[PDB]
Amino acid sequence: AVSGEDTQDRTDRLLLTPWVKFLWESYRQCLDLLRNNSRVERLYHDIAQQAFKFCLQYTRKAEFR
Amino acid sequence: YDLTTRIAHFLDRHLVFPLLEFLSVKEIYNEKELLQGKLDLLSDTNMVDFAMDVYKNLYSDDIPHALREKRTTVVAQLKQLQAETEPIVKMFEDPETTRQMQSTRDGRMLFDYLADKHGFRQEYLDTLYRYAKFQYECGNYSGAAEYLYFFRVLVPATDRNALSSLWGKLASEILMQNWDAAMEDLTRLKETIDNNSVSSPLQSLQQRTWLIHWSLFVFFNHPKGRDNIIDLFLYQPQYLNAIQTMCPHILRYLTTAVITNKDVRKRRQVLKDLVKVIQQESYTYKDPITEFVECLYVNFDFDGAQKKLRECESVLVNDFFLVACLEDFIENARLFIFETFCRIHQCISINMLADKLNMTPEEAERWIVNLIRNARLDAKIDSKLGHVVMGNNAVSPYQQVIEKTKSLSFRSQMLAMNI
Amino acid sequence: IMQNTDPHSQEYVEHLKDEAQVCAIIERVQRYLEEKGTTEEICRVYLRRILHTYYKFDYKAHQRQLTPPEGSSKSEQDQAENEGEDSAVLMERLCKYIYAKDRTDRIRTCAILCHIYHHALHSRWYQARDLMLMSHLQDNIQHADPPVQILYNRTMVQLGICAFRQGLTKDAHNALLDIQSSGRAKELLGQGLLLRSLQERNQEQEKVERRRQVPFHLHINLELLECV
Repeated sequence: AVSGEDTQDRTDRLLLTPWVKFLWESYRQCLDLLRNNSRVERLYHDIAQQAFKFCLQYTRKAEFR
Repeated sequence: YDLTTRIAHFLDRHLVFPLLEFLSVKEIYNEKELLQGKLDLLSDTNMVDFAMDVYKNLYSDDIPHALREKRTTVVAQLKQLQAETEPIVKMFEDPETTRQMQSTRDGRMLFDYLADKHGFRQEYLDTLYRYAKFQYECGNYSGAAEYLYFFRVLVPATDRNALSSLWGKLASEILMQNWDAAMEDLTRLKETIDNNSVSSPLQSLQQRTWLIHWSLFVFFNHPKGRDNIIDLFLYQPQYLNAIQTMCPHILRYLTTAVITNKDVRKRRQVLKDLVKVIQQESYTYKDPITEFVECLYVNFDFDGAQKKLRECESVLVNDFFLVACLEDFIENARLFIFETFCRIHQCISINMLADKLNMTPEEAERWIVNLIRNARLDAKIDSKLGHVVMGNNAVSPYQQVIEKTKSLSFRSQMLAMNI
Repeated sequence: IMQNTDPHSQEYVEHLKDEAQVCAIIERVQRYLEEKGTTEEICRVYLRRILHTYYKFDYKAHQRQLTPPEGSSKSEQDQAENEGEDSAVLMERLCKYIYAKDRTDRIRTCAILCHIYHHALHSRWYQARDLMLMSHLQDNIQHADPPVQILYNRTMVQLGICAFRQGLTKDAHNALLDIQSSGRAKELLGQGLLLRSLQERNQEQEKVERRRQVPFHLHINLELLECV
């Protein structure tokens, strides 16, 4: 009880957190190497707005990066 | 302390003679009596403090301790039991032994004269061996024990015997009320414990408790020895780093010896190093009087302070422990707080003061006028009210630096100006 | 076992269910014992006994003292357990004479720095500073190795936290300022980063210390420490 957290995070780290890291890594891989206007065509802006919505829906820690 | 890493293995196993039993199941106020639960143990037998007790509240529990002593005089013990109307039929062994001591004595007493007569060392040292053997058997030959340790204290095993003998002498000669002979051991035991034989924690602590008792009976104004016990070893509330030791009076009588004989400028060194340290933290949980005397004082309470200070002085006058200075504490316990309360004050009533300490306002007035005569406060009486007024705001501290900060530089530039 | 599962997960709590069972084994080494009596060198099993009670926290230490003291059963079958923290002073004192058999300073000095942590939580704050400032061990544990130094730094922070819990802000500041003189608290827990400045250049020694550090549930909280 000096250092133990309440049980909600304890079940969601068992079953959910690998998937929120997979969504972060999935948005982070394509909007760097490929999708942005470092070239000249396929507009990224439909996707670029969604990562901030994801920080509010799931976990705020991704916004700083 | 650095010795206390050693004391922490032994865990209070001191070499007491009486084995923890005392005048048990007591009626009246306990922090007074609890000292005969540390003395009457580390200090061996302490029988004048049995005889003291009955005069305030009757006991028959002094009697079991009063069976068990011989070096005061064997037969004084043999009467106090008979006086309590006790059959003790088989007292046939002290008449056997203490008689046959007279038969043994007629040898040593003869050898003793003839040796100090000749001035011949060998006949005196074989006597000293025969006689330092003997003078632990009975102390009623008090002049013989006094003559024995007069010429030579260096016996065939020196410091080992000398310590238990000068201690047995410092103990017995206080019980004889031979205060001059105890004042001889005041000189000799304090050196013998400093020039220590082994420094074992079981005895090093007990030897520092034995430093109390030559100051304690106050026949010839001995409390000046406060100045000795602060110099002979480093400052401690109890001179034993084992916190299972507790004397209340060592600090009360130190507080008496500081204030009643020396200037109050000398008392806040004690308020730090003797009224706050690790032994004294345990002490502050326990003793009512000596707590009120300083904790209320240093907090600069005045209301609860000078009331509960005045309440201590009811428990002081109940003291039948022998001291000369019990009343100069009662005096100074009112003086010392008053100076400090009035130190930063605006306006105190002589009438409020006189209601508290239960004096008339005239007495309180001449008392205050004498506190101002002594120049322990700069104050002035509003005579119309009977209120007394301190009022230094002392503004403009600027000028204090200004003379010297140039008078330094003007005479110190002369240095570099020379050559 | 307990160092090698993620503490932020269900499996850690499922593995704490053995921490009573190790005590149920070593507590049995008392009623059934033949070695030479209890006092030759078997007394190791009741240093191993206190190594599962020395840390146990303020709430748990008062389960027989403020949580109803009179309500529980009182037979000799129960009183062996109801001795509780009195066993933690019985096992401070009785066998110091037998532990004085060992010349190894790096074993001899360690016990007192676990023992103070008993008094600090199970009794008054003074009784912790007592057994500390009797003992003067800092220069000795600077000659001793890091797994003994863990107990010195761990106990000294409690002498400051208990000072704040009594309200004496000066002696709280005096004790806590030593540990708070540098950002070292994560490396004093044994869990530092291989890089966090331009300094860090060791690698041979790091895997020795990752094998030599304290388990998760015995960590005192760092946000609490910094707030205190």
